Amino acid sequence: MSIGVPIKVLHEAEGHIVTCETNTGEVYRGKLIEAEDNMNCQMSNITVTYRDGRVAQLEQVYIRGSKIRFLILPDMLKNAPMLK
Amino acid sequence: FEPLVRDINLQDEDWNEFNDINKIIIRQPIRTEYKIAFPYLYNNLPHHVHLTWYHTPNVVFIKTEDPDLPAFYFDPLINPISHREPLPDDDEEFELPEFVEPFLKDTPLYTDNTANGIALLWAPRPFNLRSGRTRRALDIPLVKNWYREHCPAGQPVKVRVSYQKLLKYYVLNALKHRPPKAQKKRYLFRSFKATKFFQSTKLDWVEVGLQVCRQGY
Amino acid sequence: MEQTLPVTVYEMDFLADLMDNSELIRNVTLCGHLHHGKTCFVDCLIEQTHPEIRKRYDQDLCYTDILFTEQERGVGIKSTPVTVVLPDTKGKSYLFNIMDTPGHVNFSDEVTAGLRISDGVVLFIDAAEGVMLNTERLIKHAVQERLAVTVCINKIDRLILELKLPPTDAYYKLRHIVDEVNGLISMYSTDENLILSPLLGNVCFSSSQYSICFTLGSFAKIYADTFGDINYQEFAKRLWGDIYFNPKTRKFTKKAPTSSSQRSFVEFILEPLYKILAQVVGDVDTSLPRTLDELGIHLTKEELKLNIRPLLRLVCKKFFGEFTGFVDMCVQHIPSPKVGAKPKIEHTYTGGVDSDLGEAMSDCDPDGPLMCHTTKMYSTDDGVQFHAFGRVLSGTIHAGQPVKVLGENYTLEDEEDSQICTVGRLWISVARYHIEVNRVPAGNWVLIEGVDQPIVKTATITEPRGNEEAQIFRPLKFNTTSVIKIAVEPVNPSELPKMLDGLRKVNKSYPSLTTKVEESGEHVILGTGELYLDCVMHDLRKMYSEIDIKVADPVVTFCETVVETSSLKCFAETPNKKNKITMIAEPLEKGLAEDIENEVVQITWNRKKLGEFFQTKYDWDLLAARSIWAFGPDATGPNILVDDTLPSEVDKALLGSVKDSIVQGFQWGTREGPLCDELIRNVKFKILDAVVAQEPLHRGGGQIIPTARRVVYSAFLMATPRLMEPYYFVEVQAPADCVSAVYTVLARRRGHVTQDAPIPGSPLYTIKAFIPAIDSFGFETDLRTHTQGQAFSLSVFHHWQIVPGDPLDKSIVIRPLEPQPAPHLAREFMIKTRRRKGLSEDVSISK
Amino acid sequence: SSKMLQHIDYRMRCILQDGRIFIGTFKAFDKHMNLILCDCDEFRKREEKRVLGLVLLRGENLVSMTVEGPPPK
Amino acid sequence: KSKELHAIKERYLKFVFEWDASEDTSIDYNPLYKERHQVQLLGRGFIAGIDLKQ
Amino acid sequence: KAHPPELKKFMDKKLSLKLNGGRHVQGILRGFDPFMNLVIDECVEMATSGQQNNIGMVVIRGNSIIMLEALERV
Ligand SMILES: Nc1nc2c(ncn2[C@@H]2O[C@H](COP(=O)(O)OP(=O)(O)OP(=O)(O)O)[C@@H](O)[C@H]2O)c(=O)[nH]1
Repeated sequence: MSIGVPIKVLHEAEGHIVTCETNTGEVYRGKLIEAEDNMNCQMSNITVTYRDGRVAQLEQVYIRGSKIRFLILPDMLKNAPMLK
Repeated sequence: FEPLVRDINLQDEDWNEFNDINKIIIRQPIRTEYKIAFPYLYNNLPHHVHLTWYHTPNVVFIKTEDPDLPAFYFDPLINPISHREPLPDDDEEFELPEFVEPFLKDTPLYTDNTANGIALLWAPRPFNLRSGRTRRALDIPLVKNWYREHCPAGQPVKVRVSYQKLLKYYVLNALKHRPPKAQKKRYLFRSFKATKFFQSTKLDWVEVGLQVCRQGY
Repeated sequence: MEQTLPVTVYEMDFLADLMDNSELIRNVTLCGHLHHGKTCFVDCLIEQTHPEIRKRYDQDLCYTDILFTEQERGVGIKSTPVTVVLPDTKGKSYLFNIMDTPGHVNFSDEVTAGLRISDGVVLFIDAAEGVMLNTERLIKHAVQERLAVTVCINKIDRLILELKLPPTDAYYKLRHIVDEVNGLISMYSTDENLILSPLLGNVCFSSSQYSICFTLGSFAKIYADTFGDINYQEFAKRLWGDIYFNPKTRKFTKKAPTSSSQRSFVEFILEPLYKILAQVVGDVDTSLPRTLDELGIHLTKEELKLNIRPLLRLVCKKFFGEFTGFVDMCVQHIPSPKVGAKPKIEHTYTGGVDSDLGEAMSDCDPDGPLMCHTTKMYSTDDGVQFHAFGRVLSGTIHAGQPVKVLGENYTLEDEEDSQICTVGRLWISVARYHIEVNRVPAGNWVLIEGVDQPIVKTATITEPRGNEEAQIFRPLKFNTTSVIKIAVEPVNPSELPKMLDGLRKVNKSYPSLTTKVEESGEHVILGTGELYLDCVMHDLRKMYSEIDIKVADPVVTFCETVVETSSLKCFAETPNKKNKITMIAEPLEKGLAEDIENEVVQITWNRKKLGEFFQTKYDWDLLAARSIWAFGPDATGPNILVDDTLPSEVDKALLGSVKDSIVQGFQWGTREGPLCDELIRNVKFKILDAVVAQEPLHRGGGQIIPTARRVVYSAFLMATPRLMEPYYFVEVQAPADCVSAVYTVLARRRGHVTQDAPIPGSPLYTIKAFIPAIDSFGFETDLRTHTQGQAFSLSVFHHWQIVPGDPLDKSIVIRPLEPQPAPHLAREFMIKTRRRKGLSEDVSISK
Repeated sequence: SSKMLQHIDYRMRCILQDGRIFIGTFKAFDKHMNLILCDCDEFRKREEKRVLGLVLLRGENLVSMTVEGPPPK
Repeated sequence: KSKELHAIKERYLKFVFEWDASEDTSIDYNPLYKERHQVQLLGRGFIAGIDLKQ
Repeated sequence: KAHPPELKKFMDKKLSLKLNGGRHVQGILRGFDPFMNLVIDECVEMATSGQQNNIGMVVIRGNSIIMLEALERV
């Protein structure tokens, strides 16, 4: 009644591998450490692909939640009890 | 009781290199209670040994004495507690919102029927209940929990023998108990009332006793 | 998968996918004193993760005391593993591997078996009883095994319903329990980072009977869910200690506003709980629906008709919900297998963390070499085949995968103990039903089938054709020593092989069971106490071997020692009459034997550290301090061998040729002992002259070893030999009135009372006393019968003490069936033990 | 809001602000209209399909959605 | 002491309306099994039947 | 209800902060708010021209913050 299911699913994703696509077209794939009720994601070991396609490595990343377009979650979360 | 089954006897086992009484250190005799408490250690050939219920945590219940004391009160029977932390600073800006108080703040801690309501937790059955099914008058033994206690020291020998004899039949009943057989409900008195030979009324018990006496005569 | 299983709140696919992520797994063992609530917790959690499996209204479904004797005795006997997926306060889910351990002091071996494969400990403490004997013993054992320690103060309802303490005094009782635990931890550990306090989330408060379990954070979250605008994490930091709430300023201060102001814990946590319980148990008809309305709980009509205890359980379950505080505790303060792998390898792996295989194991990488350690063996109800149980520290085990099983004697040079076996099936162990799986990655607990044949107690399962330099994990180091000894013999001698097979099976089951065959063809079982041996024999007669077995009288194991220095310097020569050794025996300094056994000193140290230790600790000169050759029958035996041979008198280079043999002779001699074939304890052996034959064809091998053993025996026999009893430490809880009765019971069995003291906040007393182990059979029954069941005692082995008499004195005449006076107890203990062993009737004191 | 609990589990294509098309199984939604789509594929324009999986998109970039396939078995 | 040793040695080597007293048990030698400590119940619980004032 | 974003692990930490209009900013964090508006000590501009320009005490609106990276190890 207060906090939506997708935010709960994102909470479940902590500790797995996640790929993050911000409005600047930058793709961040790495281990999601923490997440809040907002999409503020603290995520680590980033393989980052820019718009041109350049790939870099960046060990610590904190993304503002307002600036996420979409988040791709691991498929085992499809079996989360919260997705039933 | 009497021997359950005829078997070997304490005078029937010959001396062996096992059970030789010259190899045995005696400090305290192996009483029968020791053999009941650990039936598989202090005993040879244990059969039909029902393992006894081990210790139950001691119920430290402080029975109240005066109803003019608080229900939650440090009774003198309770041994005193001898007096003697990353807490945040007072200046830390944490404030509890205006409309936040402990959950039950208007509800009094204890009512006038709180001490009595706790004492009902440890009452013997059926006084620990608040609902149940009625029993027949003859199915309620009022002294069954009297002779299940220890034999009272100092009473004459007849009283103690009576205690033990009552316990014997109690144990036999509990042991020889058989499941009630499945059947089809057939009631004699309903059958009697169905026929035209019987009729119903409502009489004093003494009058019916006199009628039954005369009828039997 | 594909197994019919009880329906869960989660789904087993999620459980299987959690096992791969080693950061969401928590390997936890539940331990505590006897009957301190460790088992409801498991069902108190199984129920919350199993909608259909509920506890009976009038009877608690133990669900982990799955055994027969466990169900009748109501005493935890064997560890039962439980693997459940538990949600967190924040809604996240973790996979929990929980080890439910028995709380009886006799079954500590099961606790050590659980501790080996666990990364953290949840210590359960009764709120009314407090810190009892086994709580201290398990704290010591857990902080010694380098495990994260957390505390769950169970049975807090006893403070409310039984003792009826005022909320402030309940707070004092809880703070006192926490302080006692903190003091014990600081006593047994040097580093400070194991401070236990509910402010840090280390301590939880619970009442498993009534489905109550909360930390400070979880209760603050209840507040936040009711009143949205509060931040529960910062709220929780003000809910303990001498911090008071000021309702006028709406701020928490360290000073009480005016007077009659209650601490934050009382005002916000203890008082609401007191009021809930009081309303339910006193005003269920009058004013319960209104308070239930206030808390937001709505109970249906047939639900309000329940008896008081089920109604209280239901109300508290509605109010609190799931056990999120416990999961918060175990997630924040118990390392994941990935993080906790390094201390585990550092402590329990023989190769050390520095080893190449040690590194791959410390990574806890599930694509590395297989390294599975098994510590428990569970027998199927048929009693024929066993299933090994242990955690996969590295690699990944598969069903049907051939494996190489290493025993306890397997070394990198003696590779004969290893044996190839084929894994049959793998079960994710839950308390009652096994969930069969196809593979188990690193960091998880697995029940293995097919590797039970070549293992006795523990094993290390690796991969064949790889992992050539794979050593083993250290065998379990137990808390106690098996002392109580009984002999077994089949009624019909024809079926002896059946009893031998049953003995092997029980040796597999009980981790600390020691079954040996004495020289006289007598089969002997060593146990910790009466209940331990009772259940061992119950299993032996009924489960594994279906034959009838006779049981001898219980007896203890003795030890042999000296009390002065040897009168005449003994000597013994080889049959070649060329090599001659001269030795003397003297008693060790007070408190040195305990230092040796407890690994305070090790012969693996360089001679410099050994010498400096002995110099600074026991007034040894450098010559003798560096002169140590061996350390008793084992590497840590309570005896010492010292060479006093002068460099001028004997050439030290030639003495080095026979050092390696004199050490073995002394070790074997101390292993056997001359008096009654018992261990020698607290004896210092000094070599005075070792004449060595120059020709190596005369010395070495089977010529010098027996000479060394004989000279050890003879040197021991000159200095007055004495026997040693094992002494038990008994803690008794009893009311004030029965304390005198406890004294009376103890006085009859050579008991010596050390201290009696009240239990703070409880109407009972604790009597701590010392009793000889042999004068202890039936002591528990005597105490519980003389006191009409109101006094209960747990006994545990403490130390070794000298029997009053002198074993070598033929003047004493002993009758066959009478208790002996103390002045000559040692003579009886010596000759009767000799007769039991089958030796001669008396020793032959000579040179 | 029953107008979208009716659409759950249905294979849904959602139009993005940048013109991106996301076809997948509608699982969950919230007040901010963040969508949970499982076994989701993205269609971009040159025709090409990139299989992604479980996508949690923020409500910011979501524009328009439409049922494309019946719920699977 | 003497009964102690005797017990050790033993172990290791008509319409009768009233019960015969020979059937009695609890004729024991150990003083702990004769003079049993009586439960006091914190001085607040009492045994059923017997007069309270006693 | 506006919970403060978790940047305490990034406290006192040298950080690189990219912007809306392809801008990028470097410095060490000194505090935040529930709107994550971010204060930077020893701030360095280093615009896309390639030249690093240092300012010092600066405070940024969180609405233009794209992504926060801790250059130094946290
Ligand atoms: N008053 C009270 N009694 C409880 C509570 N939890 C359990 N008990 C009871 O206390 C006893 C403890 O039994 P268990 O919980 O099975 O014991 P354990 O802690 O597993 O310990 P072991 O017997 O060594 O296995 C039982 O009678 C329980 O029903 C509680 O919260 N309050």
